[PDB]
Amino acid sequence: SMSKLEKLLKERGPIKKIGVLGMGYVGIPAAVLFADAPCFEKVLGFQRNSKSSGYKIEMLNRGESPLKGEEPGLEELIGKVVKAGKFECTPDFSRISELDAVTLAIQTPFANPKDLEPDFSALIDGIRNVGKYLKPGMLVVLESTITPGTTEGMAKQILEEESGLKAGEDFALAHAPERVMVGRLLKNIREHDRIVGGIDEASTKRAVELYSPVLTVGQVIPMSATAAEVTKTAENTFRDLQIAAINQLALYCEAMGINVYDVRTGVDSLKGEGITRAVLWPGAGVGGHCLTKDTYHLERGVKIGRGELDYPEGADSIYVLARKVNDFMPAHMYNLTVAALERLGKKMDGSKVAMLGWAFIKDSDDARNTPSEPYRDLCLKAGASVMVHDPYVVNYPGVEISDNLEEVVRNADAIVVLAGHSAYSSLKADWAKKVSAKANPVIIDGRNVIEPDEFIGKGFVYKGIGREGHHHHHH
Amino acid sequence: SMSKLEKLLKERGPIKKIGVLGMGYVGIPAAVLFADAPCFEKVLGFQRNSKSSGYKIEMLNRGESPLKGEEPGLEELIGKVVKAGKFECTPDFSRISELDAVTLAIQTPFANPKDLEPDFSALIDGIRNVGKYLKPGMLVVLESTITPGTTEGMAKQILEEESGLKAGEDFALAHAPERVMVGRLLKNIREHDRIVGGIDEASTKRAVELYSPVLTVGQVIPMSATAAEVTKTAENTFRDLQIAAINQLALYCEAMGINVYDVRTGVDSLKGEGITRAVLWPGAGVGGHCLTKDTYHLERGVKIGRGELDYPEGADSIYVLARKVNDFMPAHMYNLTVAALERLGKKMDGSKVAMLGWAFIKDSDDARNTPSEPYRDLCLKAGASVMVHDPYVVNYPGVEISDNLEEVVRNADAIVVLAGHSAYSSLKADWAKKVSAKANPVIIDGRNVIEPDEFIGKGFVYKGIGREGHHHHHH
Repeated sequence: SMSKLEKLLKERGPIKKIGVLGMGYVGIPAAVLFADAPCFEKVLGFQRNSKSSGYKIEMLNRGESPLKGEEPGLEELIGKVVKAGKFECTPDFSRISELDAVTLAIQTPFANPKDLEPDFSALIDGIRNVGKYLKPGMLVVLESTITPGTTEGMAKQILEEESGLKAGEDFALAHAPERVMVGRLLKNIREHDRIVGGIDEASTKRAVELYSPVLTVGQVIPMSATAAEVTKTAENTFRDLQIAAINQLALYCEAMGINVYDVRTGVDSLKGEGITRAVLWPGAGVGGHCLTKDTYHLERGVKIGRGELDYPEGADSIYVLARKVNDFMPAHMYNLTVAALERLGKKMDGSKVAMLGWAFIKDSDDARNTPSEPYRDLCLKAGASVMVHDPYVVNYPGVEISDNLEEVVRNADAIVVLAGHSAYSSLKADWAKKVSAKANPVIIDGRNVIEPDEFIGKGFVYKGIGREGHHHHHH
Repeated sequence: SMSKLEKLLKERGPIKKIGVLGMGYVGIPAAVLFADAPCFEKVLGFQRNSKSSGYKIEMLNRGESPLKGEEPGLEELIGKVVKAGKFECTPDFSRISELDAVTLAIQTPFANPKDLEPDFSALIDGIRNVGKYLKPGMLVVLESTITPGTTEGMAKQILEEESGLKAGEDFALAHAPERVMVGRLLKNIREHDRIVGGIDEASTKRAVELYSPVLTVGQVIPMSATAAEVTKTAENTFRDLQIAAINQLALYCEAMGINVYDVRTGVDSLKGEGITRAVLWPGAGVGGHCLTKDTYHLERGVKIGRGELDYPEGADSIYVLARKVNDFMPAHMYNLTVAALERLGKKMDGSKVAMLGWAFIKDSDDARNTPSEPYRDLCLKAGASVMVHDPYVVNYPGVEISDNLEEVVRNADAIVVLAGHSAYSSLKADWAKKVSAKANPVIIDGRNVIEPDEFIGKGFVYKGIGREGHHHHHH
């Protein structure tokens, strides 16, 4: 026998009419990709006539991207689709009642780099609106990043509050997280696998049907709604633990006086699917939101659903431990620099520190949740002047970034490399010795961009993360 | 500006006469690979008349090997090298004196009762013999698997006490471990990159020369001796950690009623390199020597030297807590089997358990530290009777294992799978149901070989590591 949802869905036929709420970095390529598909009729992108965002309706309704910025193929694609009557931007949210599938791709901000919980108000709004206008036989996919259990929890509860209908009876609900990078938007979508999880089999197939058409090389990875949200968190939690594994090897190697890079490359010689080890690079910390928060969401997720967990006792989980080792890396950089100044008898209080790197990703502009900030704070509290350099980061809240190397390195007692920028990989000992003066300048390298022998030979007191065996060198 | 050792070395010239001590599974291929390398002149292999092993002298000198057929080039390699007069086995250790380099490739087997350190007695006997006949400018290489700190610690003390000369001044000292397996000896040594670590740069470079000519495809990875020793522990540690990682996610997935394998395939859709999370497979536990013991070696290792470890306050080494996750899995298997009997109103006591699988690798004959042992022990204490099956493992000490599945499974309350043997992947629901007799027989899967729906539909009560969402199945 067929269940109630299955009847309704086969009774709808296929998906012809798609709606995308959230006209930002992620919902625009989505809506437009949906619309560029042969087998779909219209897609409606929903955007309220805000004084902040109303201009998106007119920019988009004419084939133009409201964003920053160039994003290869994007402007072009929107144009392609606006012309054919297959894409329209609207503030009329009561449309939605006319759709087969509705998707929510609303940005999920964060107040301050305020620890764990992003702000969801914009998203919950989208969901209320969906619920207000939701009809039986509709497919609703949450595409925003959400914390495990949101689909089966609140998202379901408000969607059912608003409509009087039941998820998995009157309508389908799924989650399809969008793993995506600005710059490579359209084709990352196109080219890699999409995770798709409904609250039931009926909902996951209805979604497979949504996402299949947009893919050229990517496949859909079908699963449950919760399994999908946990996949987002787990992918970050695991990369985090990989980083914390080598950071810890780095610390172990320093105490043993050996080079972590040689141990790393020995480990790395083990190749093969299910064999590798997949060893990452050690460094001066971990920045971003995902890598620094997703284990807490996975752990909160275990807690919120009150399923029965057995685990060794009541302690910390390796993931939490990974968070803490990774979090310690800035203070470790600092102990290194204090140690380096000590070899000369030089304090900190009233030292100049030239910090090289605010962003934490090589040749990039995001300093969000930067390991550089906890480091700056330790230097400032201990009594040092600090000047900061980064050739990409433009304007950061209440901290001065100079683009002028040299202005930054002038009179510096210590030069501290926190970001693996290309510019720092071309930093020559000669120049740094001559612009900082001093007589023994200190250089602390947290990103494997300094060749130690060049600097040591130049009068520098060198330290490097995980370095032998370099750190107790003669000057 | 040349060092003393460097001079002796340039004055001795290129390596021409090589010695291998340890005519065992590894030292015979090694010695015999060296002797085949044009560029080397003559290799000596060193054997006592250990009544028991005395014979190898004469066997080898006719051109023959030991037990079980190897890389069926081994005997032909010996024949070739012996015929060309480039290899000879001798009981006369005094001839170490005649050599440019000597290698210690002595089985470091034990044990016998296992853990925590190997039985180095034969190894240390060899080093003594080496020390005893050591001459200035010779190179000594540890090829046997050792623990961090052995080369710079006891290996050199013995070498130094016996000879009365100094390592890194009078003679060169290195560590070149191999990862090798029987049946694959010749190509492992040739195609596997070879970690070679000297106690100083001079010994490293001398040792690279010893090993470059037998590599064909493999490459030499040069580092410090101590870094070499750490490399092998780090490879097991990092693997052990990847296992504790998924095992852990499996516990979390159980709590959330979701499938670990969907999470895992989701995660694994991120493709490397430097990107892959290289996700392994969760299970009933970790066995072996290396994987279970190495991280205790790193731990001790971090503390043997002069050097301060900077680590966050309170702590727990990530690796130490990997060992505990993985040590827990037998107890987790046990809780799942108890839980499955609860569903029926049965208790471990008085119930019969059929252990399918005593080895821990899919189709292996070895149960060195089987996670099946602590599991078997939990059942026996709770008052259950136990029958153990395994197609391969014969003669476990003080523990009786059986060939025939039927007798093991007949009348059993719980069927519990701990090795992924192929026999268990072919296990069909009907058969286990009837042989167990029962009505609602219990099957618990530690190795992802049992298809849940087949067994659930046939009346079973099912549990598998990290299984949804199959474990709360109506039966």
